[PDB]
Amino acid sequence: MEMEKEFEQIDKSGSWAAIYQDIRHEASDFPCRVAKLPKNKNRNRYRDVSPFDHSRIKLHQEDNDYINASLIKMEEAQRSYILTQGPLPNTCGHFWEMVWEQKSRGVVMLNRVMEKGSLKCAQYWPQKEEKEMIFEDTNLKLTLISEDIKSYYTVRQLELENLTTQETREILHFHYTTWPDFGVPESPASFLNFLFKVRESGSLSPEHGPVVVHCSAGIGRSGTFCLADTCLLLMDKRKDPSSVDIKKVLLEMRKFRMGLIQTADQLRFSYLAVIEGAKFIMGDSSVQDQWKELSHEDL
Ligand SMILES: CC(C)(O)CCOc1ccc2cc(O)c(N3CC(=O)NS3(=O)=O)c(F)c2c1
Ligand SMILES: [Cl-]
Ligand SMILES: [Cl-]
Ligand code: NA
Repeated sequence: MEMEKEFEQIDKSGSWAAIYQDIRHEASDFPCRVAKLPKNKNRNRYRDVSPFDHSRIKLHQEDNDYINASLIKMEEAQRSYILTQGPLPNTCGHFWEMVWEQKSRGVVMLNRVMEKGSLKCAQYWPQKEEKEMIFEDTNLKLTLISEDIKSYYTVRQLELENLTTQETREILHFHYTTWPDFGVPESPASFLNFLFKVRESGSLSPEHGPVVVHCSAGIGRSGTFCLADTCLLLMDKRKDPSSVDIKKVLLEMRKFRMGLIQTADQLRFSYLAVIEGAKFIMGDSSVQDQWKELSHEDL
């Protein structure tokens, strides 16, 4: 593939940092006026990570519609994602309000609550069936229904209830627990095994609202996940691996949220994941079982 040839050339010349810096230099800069309003200071986890105004998710409330969340609409791939920061103690109600209003079926969490000795995300979902969470400010209730615990990720089935109408929805929560802050997954196989677990759930399908993807800031790990998924979907459309330009796809995504993919090694890993995933897209369905084995998800 042209993607494989490009990877080989960058590796041989040792120019991942330069390629990655080129992307940062060419990336879109759009205003984030709402994110920077004084009233929204305590709704942002990081001073330097904000949603662009043009693509921010608006909460459907009159008081304050702001959440640090972006709609990434990949027009050619025909898939949308919401990328958001790890909720703060005061924005967990907003987070589930967004999930409800945007009709999302899945939440993909790529971080842990504590990383490198600091708190990176609130405990925004219940870990025990009998201890449900009630978000009084947004009139929502959230109950853990079941979970499937694997070695490096956990899938949870949640029930989200609109307390105003008593309507309920199933939310699937995919928690990747071994992807370090500013780091990469253990292998392409472990990443792809997890990505296709998300896909198989239906959470990425167009009948539902956009999947909500987050890490701590919602850009490094979240960007890597969504770049790989979109590239594999583009390749699927006409079964043509050489028709995917990873750097171009990443620049397109960065029109919708700043800073997606935060290290040169996350960019390199993205290539690895797409190159390996291409084996499945191009017709070797058996490689999915191989990824499951190589991921050691039982062990
Ligand atoms: C957009 C810009 C100009 O580059 C400024 C980026 O400023 C920041 C500030 C704090 C961060 C904290 C994170 O934990 C983080 N993560 C690393 C990962 O791999 N995933 S992440 O959770 O998104 C970030 F990327 C951050 C980026
Ligand atoms: Cl740690
Ligand atoms: Cl970490
Ligand atoms: Na190869």
